[PDB]
Amino acid sequence: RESINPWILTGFADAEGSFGLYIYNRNRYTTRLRFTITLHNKDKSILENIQSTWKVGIITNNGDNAVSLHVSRFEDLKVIIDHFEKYPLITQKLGDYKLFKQAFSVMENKEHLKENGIKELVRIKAKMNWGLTDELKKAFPGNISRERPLINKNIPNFKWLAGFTSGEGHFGVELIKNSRNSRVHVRLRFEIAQHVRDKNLMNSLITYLGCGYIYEQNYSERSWLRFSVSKFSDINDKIIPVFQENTLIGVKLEDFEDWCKVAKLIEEKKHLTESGLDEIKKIKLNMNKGR
DNA sequence: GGGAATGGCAGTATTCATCCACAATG
DNA sequence: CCATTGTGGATGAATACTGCCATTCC
Ligand SMILES: [Ca+2]
Ligand SMILES: [Ca+2]
Repeated sequence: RESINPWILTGFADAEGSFGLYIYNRNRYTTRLRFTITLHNKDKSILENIQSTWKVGIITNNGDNAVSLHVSRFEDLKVIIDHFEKYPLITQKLGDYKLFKQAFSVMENKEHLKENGIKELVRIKAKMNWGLTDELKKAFPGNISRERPLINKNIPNFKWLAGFTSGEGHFGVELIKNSRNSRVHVRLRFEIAQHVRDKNLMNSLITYLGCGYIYEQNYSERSWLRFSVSKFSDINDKIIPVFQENTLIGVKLEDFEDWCKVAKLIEEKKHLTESGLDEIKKIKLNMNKGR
């Protein structure tokens, strides 16, 4: 139950944190400010480590297979705000944080208890996440601006990347089938997935790491990006050294370790033998979704 | 003591992680 | 022919994010 490096924490928050402002009609209006991280059960240790680092927030069972860290206590939200002022987000979520902070200022002056303050908060919430609800849209009609200044920041350091990869990353051992034979070959893959809205950040991964490609997929109004590396030299020389030096967190750390085992076997060309390929096929079976 | 704050979850939509096919390349 | 590398395909659930009653407290 250790504590997490602050920049790793910011990286993970950029990946899977959420800043919320919630307004519902009571009988007037109730207003709540909340930071939330929702993860699969297997990574409850992450939430505990985050909790151990901030000394705020509650950890709750969320359904059958998920757990959540909730921070709603107003005094405790100060702790969060101060962290992200010293170690700032760099994805578009930073915009949500800014609005989160602006709403915090309104409530600190107790102005959410007056009608004029509510109208300010509604304007803020309109630009946050999924925006206003239909209750709010009906109660406050017209086109409330959803527009928001676009965030354009570089990756601060590798500690941030390790936190962000701990959330959005993928370390895969792939068995390549061909058509004229039945023997399979091994290929290692590193991937990072993200919505198109952070296209500039994703493209910078190529330069920042020194390898890889950016691919886009599109399904109706759905689209996302994929930073992808396959060339073994780059994976062995440019990806593995980075995460060995900057440690991952959660279950995905164990995936990276098994990933490196396979890489060492490929490096020693033991994967072209049959005792080696067998051990690799075993390691593949028990990592990622197989674990 | 009534409402404001916070706890304590369950719910919903999708942005992710993931396993995979097949073509291209030397 | 073999081994590596490239370009995404396609999936479904782990996320992001939200809704609301219960409890605290002041
Ligand atoms: Ca994310
Ligand atoms: Ca994740």
